[PDB]
Amino acid sequence: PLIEVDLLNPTAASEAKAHKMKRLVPTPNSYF
Amino acid sequence: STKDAFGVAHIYATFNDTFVHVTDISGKETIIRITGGMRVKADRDESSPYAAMTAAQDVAKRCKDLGVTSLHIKMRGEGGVYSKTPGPGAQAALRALARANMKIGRIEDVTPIPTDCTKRKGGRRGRR
Amino acid sequence: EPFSKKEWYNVRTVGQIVVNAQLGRVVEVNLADLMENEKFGAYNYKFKCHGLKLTTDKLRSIVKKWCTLIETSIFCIGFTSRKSNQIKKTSYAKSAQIKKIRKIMNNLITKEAASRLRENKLPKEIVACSKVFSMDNVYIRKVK
Amino acid sequence: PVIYAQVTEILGRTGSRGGVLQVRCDIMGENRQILRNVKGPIRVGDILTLLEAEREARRL
Amino acid sequence: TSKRRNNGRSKKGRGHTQNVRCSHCGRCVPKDKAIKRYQIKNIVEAAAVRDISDNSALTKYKLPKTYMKLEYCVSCGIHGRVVRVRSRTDRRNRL
Amino acid sequence: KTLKSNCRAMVGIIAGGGRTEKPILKAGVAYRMYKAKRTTWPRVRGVAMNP
RNA sequence: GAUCGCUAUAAGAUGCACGAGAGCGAAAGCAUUUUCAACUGUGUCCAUUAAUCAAGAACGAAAGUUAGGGGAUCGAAGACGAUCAGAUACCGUCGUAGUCCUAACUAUAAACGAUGUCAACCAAGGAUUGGAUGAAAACCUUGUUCAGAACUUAAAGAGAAAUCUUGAGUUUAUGGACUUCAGGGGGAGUAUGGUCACAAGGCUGAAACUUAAAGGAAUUGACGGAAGGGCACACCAGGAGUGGAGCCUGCGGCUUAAUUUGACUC
Repeated sequence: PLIEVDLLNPTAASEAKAHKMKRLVPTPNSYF
Repeated sequence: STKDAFGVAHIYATFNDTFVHVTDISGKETIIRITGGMRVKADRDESSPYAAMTAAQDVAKRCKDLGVTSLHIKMRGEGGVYSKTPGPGAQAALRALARANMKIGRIEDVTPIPTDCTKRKGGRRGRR
Repeated sequence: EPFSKKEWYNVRTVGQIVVNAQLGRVVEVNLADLMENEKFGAYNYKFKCHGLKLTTDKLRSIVKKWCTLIETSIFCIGFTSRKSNQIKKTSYAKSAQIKKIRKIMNNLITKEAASRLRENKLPKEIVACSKVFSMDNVYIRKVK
Repeated sequence: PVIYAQVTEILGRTGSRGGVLQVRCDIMGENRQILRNVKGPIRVGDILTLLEAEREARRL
Repeated sequence: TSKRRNNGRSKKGRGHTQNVRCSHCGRCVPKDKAIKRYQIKNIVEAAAVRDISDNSALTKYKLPKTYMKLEYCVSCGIHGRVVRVRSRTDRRNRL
Repeated sequence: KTLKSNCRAMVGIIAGGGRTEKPILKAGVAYRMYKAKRTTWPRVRGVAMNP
């Protein structure tokens, strides 16, 4: 986006909204 | 003749002619049918409102004589594959009939729209 | 006098027919005249000396531009509808949701009709289909 | 057997060139509005005479 | 080059749309390229609507309305004054 | 044609349909076709005849 | 005994309204109800199996060919009737091939988004189709996110400009990978050669010669038997008339030694 944000460290709220493969470290959304 | 009775009127007025056709309720047996071109002496004046106005007036006279004091109007235009809009004399006929002290019952549109149509005259490029 | 040979007959009596008595005659009468009320004005009935048909005005006055036309066969037609809180312009049902409607659109009708209108009931009963898609206008347009 | 009429308003001029007035008469006999095509000078106040009020000369 | 961005028609993701017949000249025109107008008109015009009510055998009869959808082509859509030629920067108006 | 209603009529089409769609190619095949018919096959034209 | 009105019968074709800058399909295309492709979900499996592709092959609108069935509507050829100076055309009426199904051919289109296929980055905003995840208790309102057809703005980037932004941007600051095509305009997609097709024709396909332009986007003007808005004795309602008669005068023509000459729609 035009409004640049810090991406080396992401916010905890913004990580949970991104696609599971588009995070800084892709992690599954499944439990158990 | 008879006492007061209810009939129907099938006014078929296209861009070239005007039919004023009144039967009984069953629609099988007619009473009088006066056409727009019945009362004119020019082929271009068959669709004029005056030609249809005069035709409607004489239909009421014969309908009065038989005691048909009311009519169910079923108004139609040549809407098979061609223009669905009734011609100029279609509305004039209905006004003239009701002006002759004729009780006017149901008014319905019986222009047959094509559920599924066949080819239409003109070709691809239409009437140039 | 070409009409001197005609003797009028009769058929609530809702009208008279002229003959020359022969009478596969078919007569159409508006339901409002038959039931002496103006609430059933958008209907027609046919009798043979037969059937019913939705009037042309009411058939064309219930078709909306931005809905889904659901029709089955006793012919029945219904339309999807908007909502009080709905915002989007288009309210269309999927092909699978229509089959759920059609699996009860006439199936409900054939259930009671075979077991056994002019009041309300079955036309409005089949609208509650509502559990699968909102529906407002349901009519039985023609019976053969 | 001639029925007069009273003009109420003027709707403009028609008939190719300007020689025909479309006015909206009313019949004082029974207060029945009629729209007629008129030739000549007309104002709202003036009245008119018609030998046929049965034709509504709307001109489509 | 391109006088219009959508080439006059209104199809984007489909390669074919069934033809329809123009209501005036009967010219085969595509479904989207056609000019669609929906007409609502009472069978009895306003100059005669009150004439029926003076002599009507019924009591509370409401006159119905005619429901016809007209499709025109460009050749007689413009000629019929349904649509007109618009300015270059006024062409984008879509309301 | 108008017929009385008591006439009998077997329902269906007759078998062996589409027989003539095959082109008789030779003279011999056309000669063997008249094996169980009259005697009219080799037909000499009127204009190839004496007066 | 037409047109018109009610009721019945059979086949042919069609699939309105719902029908949308909506959906599916590699393209062609797909519209009455009662085998395959894709997206999403996925702490399932293999491990480079991948992209583009000469040769080669499938599908390929409409018309067209061959043989059957069908042949209702429309209708190349054709026949009349109009219009015109002529009309062999537009307008009206009739009508063979065809339009429909089957089987086998043909393989061309403005087969168009005139924009090859795959891949990375890419400003702001509304709205739509199909899923997944929360609140609001199948449908409706709202949040996050993946795929899809599109749209609005741009003072930015590109371009010769129109315009493009889900590129026609990241290009003289020139190189991500691959295939095809083009070299001024005619001759000309013509001839010859080869090959395919029952045929019409398709695919490959030059030269001799000729010529200073052909062409692309926008500006002004003019023009429109294009539209919108106004105006004029331009016209409508009229008056006077001219044109008709004799005569004055000017012009052309004839005549003559000369019949002097400029001007020729407003």
